[PDB]
Amino acid sequence: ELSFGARAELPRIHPVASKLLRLMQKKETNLCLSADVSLARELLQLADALGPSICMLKTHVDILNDFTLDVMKELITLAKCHEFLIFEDRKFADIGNTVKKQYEGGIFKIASWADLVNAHVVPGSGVVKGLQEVGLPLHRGCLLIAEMSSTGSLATGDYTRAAVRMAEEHSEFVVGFISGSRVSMKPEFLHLTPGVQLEAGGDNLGQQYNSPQEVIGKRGSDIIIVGRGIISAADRLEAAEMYRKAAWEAYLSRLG
Amino acid sequence: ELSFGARAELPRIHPVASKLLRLMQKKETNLCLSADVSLARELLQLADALGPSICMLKTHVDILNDFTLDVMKELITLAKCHEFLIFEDRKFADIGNTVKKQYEGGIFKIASWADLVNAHVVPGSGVVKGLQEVGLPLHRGCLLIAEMSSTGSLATGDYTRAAVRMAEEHSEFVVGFISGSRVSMKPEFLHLTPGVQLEAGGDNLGQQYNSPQEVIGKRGSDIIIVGRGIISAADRLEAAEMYRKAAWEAYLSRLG
Ligand SMILES: O=c1cnn([C@@H]2O[C@H](COP(=O)(O)O)[C@@H](O)[C@H]2O)c(=O)[nH]1
Ligand SMILES: O=c1cnn([C@@H]2O[C@H](COP(=O)(O)O)[C@@H](O)[C@H]2O)c(=O)[nH]1
Ligand code: PRO
Ligand code: PRO
Ligand code: PRO
Ligand code: PRO
Repeated sequence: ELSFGARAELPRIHPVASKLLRLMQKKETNLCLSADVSLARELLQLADALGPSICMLKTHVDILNDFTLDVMKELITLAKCHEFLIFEDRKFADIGNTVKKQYEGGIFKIASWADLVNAHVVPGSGVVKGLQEVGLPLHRGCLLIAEMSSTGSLATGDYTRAAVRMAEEHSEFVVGFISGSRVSMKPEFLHLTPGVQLEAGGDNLGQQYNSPQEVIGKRGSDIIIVGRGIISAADRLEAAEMYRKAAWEAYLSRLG
Repeated sequence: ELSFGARAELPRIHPVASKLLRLMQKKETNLCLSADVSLARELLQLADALGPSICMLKTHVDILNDFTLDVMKELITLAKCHEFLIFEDRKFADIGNTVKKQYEGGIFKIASWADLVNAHVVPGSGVVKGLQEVGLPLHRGCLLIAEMSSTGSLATGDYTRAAVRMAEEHSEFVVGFISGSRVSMKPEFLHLTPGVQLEAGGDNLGQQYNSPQEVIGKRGSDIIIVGRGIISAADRLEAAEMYRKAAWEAYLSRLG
């Protein structure tokens, strides 16, 4: 096993993955904030205050009540300042011809501001081929959804294996996975894991939690994605620091 | 097998399914236009001209360059005038807590104007439970994606069976399927089939076509979803009429 900083230099590394791994190493953070808020001002105030603590900020811009492209310009300023990537959690999941338009166009123009997006693999590899027609020229990366943290997830078994093959066959655009554990043996691929809280439990709509120590340390993932464990806390900066320290130490202990 | 008009009266029919089946019977149409355009004016001019020929208009509002809620008000006026349902093809595919916000909120406020939406079943039944928290109070319906028409689709076998069970267990909100064929034996559920053209072939991003006669007549589906076979034709009204007549006659011949 290689450090994040060494993985950033692997021959086949994608440039977006390399940038991410280098800032993870520099800042001692493998935390992705899931900025699940409906107000632009709250999104930007969280990005500014928590920026030093995170490697990545994950958006759902289709839940912002006051989205504009100017908001995303301001988010990019903060991402550049504090050094984190922007990941729009759009879960593209249509045929290739449709997802290319959903990625480039409409009101959101996702490809213009998102370093990373993700896709479900259920449509077959055309979903990746459609996204990459927009994302390759714009030097973007994509994450494939190999597993989900929710109760009754069908992203298991042969479905998960199909995601790894699709990633490993589109490695010029696909930089890794959303997964609950390491699913690829290739160190060039990132593993990002949602369904993370310090305490046991879940929500009332199928979300299930595991700890940073479990998912980074035992399950071999790279990055934790944390929403409500931070966002619902009173002091979101201290909460982010607790999650950062948990994920970072779990990584160091597994690296040995 | 029952006619559309008789299915509209089944004991367990959902009100949105009943409204749809009654207007299908009245208008002799089982065609859903896939209005895959980027301009509001083109969307509205297609809705007005083709409204009499269709049972449903399927949107991707995240591809409109000039989306506003006023555009959707104008679309509703046309839907009421010509008698068709509005189906936003959003393919919700997140955990329940996230999809409820994506359905109700953000810029699009999908639940405020869409009679129907669809969901992938990959997250497990929490995706339906989250949508239904918004959609049940608003008297909306949902379609579950049981199959996809694209090359390499993983919506097969046990995945398709899981979609049918999830639909049949959330029948107060789920009104049917996106599928390539009949997948439920319960006549209360609608089957809508994309990947339809009169001529053989596909696109260069994994789309595959079958004919209206094949999918309605042989494969037992209810409604054809047609995008480019209409949208790319010079005369979209004549193209819509050719698809309507094809799908309607295939239905009548199987009913016998
Ligand atoms: O398998 C999952 C589970 N959750 N999420 C996303 O990660 C965040 C989890 O939020 P939470 O920490 O508040 O539960 C939410 O934005 C959710 O859409 C995923 O991408 N995949
Ligand atoms: O399995 C599929 C295939 N296509 N679509 C959608 O139906 C339309 C198919 O368009 P087409 O007729 O132009 O190929 C597009 O909007 C596409 O997103 C689905 O919902 N499911
Ligand atoms: O010096 C560094 O940060 C990188 C890490 C691995 C080797 N070079
Ligand atoms: O299970 C619960 O409800 C709380 C909230 C998530 C962590 N523990
Ligand atoms: O009269 C009608 O239109 C409906 C159809 C089935 C029986 N009643
Ligand atoms: O296969 C093709 O390219 C054309 C367009 C769809 C139907 N036939």
